[PDB]
Amino acid sequence: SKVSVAPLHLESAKEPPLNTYKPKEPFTATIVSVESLVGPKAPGETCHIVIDHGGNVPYWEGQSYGVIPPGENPKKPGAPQNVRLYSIASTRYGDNFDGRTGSLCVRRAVYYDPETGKEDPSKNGVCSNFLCNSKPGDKIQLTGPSGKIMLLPEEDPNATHIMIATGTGVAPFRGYLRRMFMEDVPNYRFGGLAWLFLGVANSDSLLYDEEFTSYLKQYPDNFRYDKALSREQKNRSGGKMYVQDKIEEYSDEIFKLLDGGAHIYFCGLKGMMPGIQDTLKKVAERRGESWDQKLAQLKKNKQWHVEVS
Ligand SMILES: Cc1cc2nc3c(=O)[nH]c(=O)nc-3n(C[C@H](O)[C@H](O)[C@H](O)COP(=O)(O)OP(=O)(O)OC[C@H]3O[C@@H](n4cnc5c(N)ncnc54)[C@H](O)[C@@H]3O)c2cc1C
Ligand SMILES: NC(=O)c1ccc[n+]([C@@H]2O[C@H](COP(=O)([O-])OP(=O)(O)OC[C@H]3O[C@@H](n4cnc5c(N)ncnc54)[C@H](OP(=O)(O)O)[C@@H]3O)[C@@H](O)[C@H]2O)c1
Ligand SMILES: [Mg+2]
Repeated sequence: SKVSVAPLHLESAKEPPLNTYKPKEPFTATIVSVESLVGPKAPGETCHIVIDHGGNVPYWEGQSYGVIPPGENPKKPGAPQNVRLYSIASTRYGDNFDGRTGSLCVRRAVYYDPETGKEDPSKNGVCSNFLCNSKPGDKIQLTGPSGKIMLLPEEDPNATHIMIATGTGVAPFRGYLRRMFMEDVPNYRFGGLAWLFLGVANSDSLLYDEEFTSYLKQYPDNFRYDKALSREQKNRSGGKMYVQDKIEEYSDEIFKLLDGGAHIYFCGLKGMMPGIQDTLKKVAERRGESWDQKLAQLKKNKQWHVEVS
């Protein structure tokens, strides 16, 4: 059954925490663990980082933490590095169910020369590699939390939530789904439909697949899960199979859910949104509907939630 979480007072706040810690005085958190989430055929390493904030930096699902990697800002000598934001991949209780830790899902940004394929570590992403190189006991300068776009609307505990993720964009949805299905949260008993669409390069690049597959077996009437493996599958037009192609496979069901009030969420690569828009426009046209008018209504009704970068 559902996992006991503590402390219940994390349910008491009526507003999300925002900017509890600021860049000039970050919170010095401590790494609990770092593990790779991916197999040897993944095009790069994505890691899961558990950070002990001690209950000092609580957050709500869908928010981000800022991380200030060590060193000086290259474009401002004597200045600290700029904050990098990471969508929190844990619930407010965290992976130890105690309100003391939060987790990040971090893709290492690695530079390869486009001609020779030669790596150049000096051009690798600073914060992503800092995080995935971290070890238990290391310190992390945390800021935030921040963000409200991806807060989970809980007013209707039987709402429908359609979650579209590419890569580490799955992060907020891991938190949503743990709150919906895994944790014993007495004041939020989810009885709606949660539908996760996840796009990753191949099977080895799947993130948290065992957890999501477990929800299919535990909550078959409340959870659906579809994957787009871009380098393992092709769409009906011959392109790499992307999440928008999976959305198209369920176009009638998704449109009906949207018409019925479903929330739809997009997180991950900003480049997926033009493709999604094109697909939804095409679906709508085949149904004799205007996607522009439908999207305008979804936005007006606060059903449309996008955080991509
Ligand atoms: C709200 C929000 C949430 C986010 N959530 C997540 C998340 O959950 N997980 C996640 O992985 N990311 C997420 N990101 C992205 C994250 O904030 C960082 O931008 C990302 O990790 C890269 O930061 P970095 O410090 O590693 O790279 P940076 O050091 O900022 O470098 C940026 C890029 O430039 C490249 N680069 C550097 N120097 C050169 C050069 N000379 N020539 C060519 N290229 C170069 C690097 O390889 C890298 O790809 C999020 C972003 C936002 C805005
Ligand atoms: N809140 C936020 O804003 C937030 C949170 C988390 C992550 N992010 C961002 O989300 C991105 C996740 O990237 P990642 O490195 O984890 O993923 P990735 O491996 O680069 O891509 C994930 C999947 O998306 C596919 N993809 C590429 N272009 C696409 C398109 N135009 N439409 C649909 N799918 C497409 C990729 O396929 P191919 O590579 O095979 O084309 C891959 O299968 C990062 O840029 C990260 O910074 C943002
Ligand atoms: Mg795997």
